[PDB]
Amino acid sequence: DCAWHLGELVWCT
Amino acid sequence: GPSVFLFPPKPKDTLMISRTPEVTCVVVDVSHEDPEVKFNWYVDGVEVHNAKTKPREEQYNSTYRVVSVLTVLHQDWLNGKEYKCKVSNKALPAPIEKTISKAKGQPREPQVYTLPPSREEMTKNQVSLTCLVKGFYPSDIAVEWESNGQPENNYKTTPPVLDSDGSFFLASKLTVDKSRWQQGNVFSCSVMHEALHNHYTQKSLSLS
Amino acid sequence: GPSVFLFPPKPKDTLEASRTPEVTCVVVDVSHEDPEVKFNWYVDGVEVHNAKTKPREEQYNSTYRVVSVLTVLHQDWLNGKEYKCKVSNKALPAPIEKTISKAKGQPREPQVYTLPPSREEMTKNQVSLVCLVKGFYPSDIAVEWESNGQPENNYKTTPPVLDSDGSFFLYSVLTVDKSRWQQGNVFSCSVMHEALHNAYTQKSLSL
Ligand SMILES: *[C@@H]1O[C@H](CO[C@@H]2O[C@@H](C)[C@@H](O)[C@@H](O)[C@@H]2O)[C@@H](O[C@@H]2O[C@H](CO)[C@@H](O[C@@H]3O[C@H](CO[C@H]4O[C@H](CO)[C@@H](O)[C@H](O)[C@@H]4O[C@@H]4O[C@H](CO)[C@@H](O[C@@H]5O[C@H](CO)[C@H](O)[C@H](O)[C@H]5O)[C@H](O)[C@H]4NC(C)=O)[C@@H](O)[C@H](O[C@H]4O[C@H](CO)[C@@H](O)[C@H](O)[C@@H]4O)[C@@H]3O)[C@H](O)[C@H]2NC(C)=O)[C@H](O)[C@H]1NC(C)=O
Ligand SMILES: *[C@@H]1O[C@H](CO[C@@H]2O[C@@H](C)[C@@H](O)[C@@H](O)[C@@H]2O)[C@@H](O[C@@H]2O[C@H](CO)[C@@H](O[C@@H]3O[C@H](CO[C@H]4O[C@H](CO)[C@@H](O)[C@H](O)[C@@H]4O[C@@H]4O[C@H](CO)[C@@H](O[C@@H]5O[C@H](CO)[C@H](O)[C@H](O)[C@H]5O)[C@H](O)[C@H]4NC(C)=O)[C@@H](O)[C@H](O[C@H]4O[C@H](CO)[C@@H](O)[C@H](O)[C@@H]4O)[C@@H]3O)[C@H](O)[C@H]2NC(C)=O)[C@H](O)[C@H]1NC(C)=O
Repeated sequence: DCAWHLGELVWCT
Repeated sequence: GPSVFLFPPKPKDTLMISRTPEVTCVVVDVSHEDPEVKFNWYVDGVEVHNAKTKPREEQYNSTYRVVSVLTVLHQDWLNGKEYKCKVSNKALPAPIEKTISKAKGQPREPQVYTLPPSREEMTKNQVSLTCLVKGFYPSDIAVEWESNGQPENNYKTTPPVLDSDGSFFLASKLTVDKSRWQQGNVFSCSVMHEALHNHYTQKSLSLS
Repeated sequence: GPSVFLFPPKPKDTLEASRTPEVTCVVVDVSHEDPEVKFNWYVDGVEVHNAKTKPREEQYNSTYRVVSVLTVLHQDWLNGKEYKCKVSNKALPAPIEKTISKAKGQPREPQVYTLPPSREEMTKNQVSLVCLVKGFYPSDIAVEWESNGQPENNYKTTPPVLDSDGSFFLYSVLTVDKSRWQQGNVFSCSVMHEALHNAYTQKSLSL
């Protein structure tokens, strides 16, 4: 799973 | 003589895989007579070679400012590696060394809690939405607000405060027109921190 | 040469009739060969003679620390009077002057709002009770907590933050055992500020 912030990629585990 | 200042990456840059974190060795008071500066870089004692020098900048006070930038990996920084910049210049009896790194200590996950306005604020033209972020270590963090995918920019955030259990807390206050709060609009607190799942959590808040 | 620092009185001291507010003039790096420091105080350019010198104090880094303390009146400080400390010493080419006073600009009354713990916090051992203090100027303030006449000490308060309307705000957070909150106890947030009625207000919070 992945986190996004205002469209931009944050991090994925 | 010349003096050195060494700065960490921006929290956001170390936390967002799509951004590029860098450490910055800034050398001020560089003389016109001897402007040549040599930089050595070390990551945990081991020398690296991928540093790049930014263009020289002449200052209003007759000195040069020379700046060397070292790109770093996210996880090296987050794993707490130490970055040393060594500066040599003719007008300097001996080279100057400076070391920086993440704050030492086990990282703790921030607890993120959104809080509606007081019933007492409801008289006023504008209302306060509060994001309480407590129990995080180290103090490196980013807090932003949004609504319907769009950044809400009318907020302010306290600097991190050291708590009695050794972690940090802060609060972020977003001020909206009361009418927008009444209109059922959902607001979101975005928190970025190393010890969160995927470096990111979001907490929402709307008229109850 | 010596260096000088001039400190304002404590917010609480200026705001409580019973306490005694003072301006403090500190001289550091006073030499062993010339320890004598002359102080001259002025209040709005008018020299006053009621300052009292503190005991001279050895710093053990080759220098003395010499302090002069001038008591001030509540209203004088609040009405924005300016305080000047002039320091003279043999190791100064020229006397050093410092001036301090209240921050300038129309005082604004703080809005005090108390915020209950989040439903999500209610699973933890302890909960956070929040006191949002906004809309105030100047930033000179004090915040305290209590319950049933007794002081609750387990809190932290952020420093004042400048807001987009030129006023200041802060948050104070009291952490209590969940049980104490659950069982219906009243907790109170006490705020002192020159622009409050009677320089004081209190807001309360309970389940
Ligand atoms: C001749 O003039 C020069 C330059 O002066 C400038 O212009 C003149 C006309 C005046 O207006 C000056 O006021 C101007 O600054 C003088 O150079 C100055 O010397 C000072 C000391 O000698 C030095 O003070 C130290 O500042 C530290 C903080 O510096 C910050 O913030 C200031 C302003 O707050 C800013 O101007 C600085 O450039 C610096 O900014 C940071 O830079 C870094 C690196 O670029 C940024 O980090 C990077 O950011 C990028 C993105 O851009 C990316 O994200 C990277 O990942 C990241 O690495 C960072 O974001 C910037 N931050 C900000 C807020 O802007 C203090 O911390 C430090 O204090 C420490 O040490 C002290 C002892 O000296 C202690 O007291 C203290 O406790 C601390 O430990 C210093 O005070 C000035 O910064 C410096 N100015 C510049 C521009 O270099 C020079 O002195 C003078 N010479 C003579 C002979 O008169
Ligand atoms: C020899 O040593 C001395 C003493 O140092 C101590 O001992 C040595 C051996 C070491 O162990 C040190 O670590 C010890 O501190 C050295 O003296 C120091 O010199 C510094 C600069 O030369 C000077 O820096 C300036 O500090 C200002 C803030 O000082 C505050 O806070 C510090 C701690 O943060 C504290 O130590 C100071 O005493 C002072 O504390 C305040 O005292 C006032 C007055 O008493 C209090 O106000 C009163 O409170 C009472 C209640 O008790 C009452 O209510 C009154 O009404 C009220 O007025 C106040 O509450 C105290 N505050 C706090 C937080 O505790 C800075 O503001 C200043 O910065 C400004 O200027 C800079 C440029 O110079 C700017 O960069 C900056 O941005 C600012 O504009 C300076 O940083 C140290 O204070 C000073 N320390 C002491 C104890 O005097 C000496 O240098 C050394 N000599 C040599 C040759 O090495």
